[PDB]
Amino acid sequence: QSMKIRNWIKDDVPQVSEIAEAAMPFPWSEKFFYDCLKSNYYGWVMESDHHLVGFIVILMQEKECQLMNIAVAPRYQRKGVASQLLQHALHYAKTHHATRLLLEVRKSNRSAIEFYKKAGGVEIGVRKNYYPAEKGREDALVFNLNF
Ligand SMILES: CC(C)(COP(=O)(O)OP(=O)(O)OC[C@H]1O[C@@H](n2cnc3c(N)ncnc32)[C@H](O)[C@@H]1OP(=O)(O)O)[C@@H](O)C(=O)NCCC(=O)NCCS
Repeated sequence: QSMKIRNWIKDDVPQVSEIAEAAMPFPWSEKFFYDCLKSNYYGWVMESDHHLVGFIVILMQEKECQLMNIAVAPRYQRKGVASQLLQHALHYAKTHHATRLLLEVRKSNRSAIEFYKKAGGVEIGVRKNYYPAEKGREDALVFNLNF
């Protein structure tokens, strides 16, 4: 019943990448998660049942914030894990003078879309043919969350 939330560290990347492989359509490589270890990128992980079950990564840029990725292992979904991770991330962003969280997500990524909408996210635009798809390209929906 213990649950731990903390900033992520380089040792977390293999499990984070495993969560991505399990949960995210078109998942980031292990090397993509090293890529946002660098400055202005901030991450958190949740530990439940003695292992990592979800992570969230934001980018602080200009005066506002971008949600780069959020994912929860499928066996731990629909229990509030992402909700808690997002709350922790938004507390950090709000303390660092941000008020709007940007998310870009594949049009077909239903779960991330419905999650963000129930957190207060609002669609503000579409980037057509923004992601590579198995054939052709896939639109990105663009959401804003005020906080
Ligand atoms: C989106 C995601 C992180 C949600 O994680 P989670 O821990 O299950 O989310 P929560 O339990 O905190 O969600 C909260 C509310 O979101 C809504 N919702 C969440 N997932 C949903 C889904 N798959 N389908 C429909 N509604 C959903 C629910 O209304 C949920 O509230 P409830 O549990 O009271 O029913 C998870 O589906 C995931 O990892 N998806 C793939 C990740 C991804 O694609 N990342 C890249 C784009 S950011």
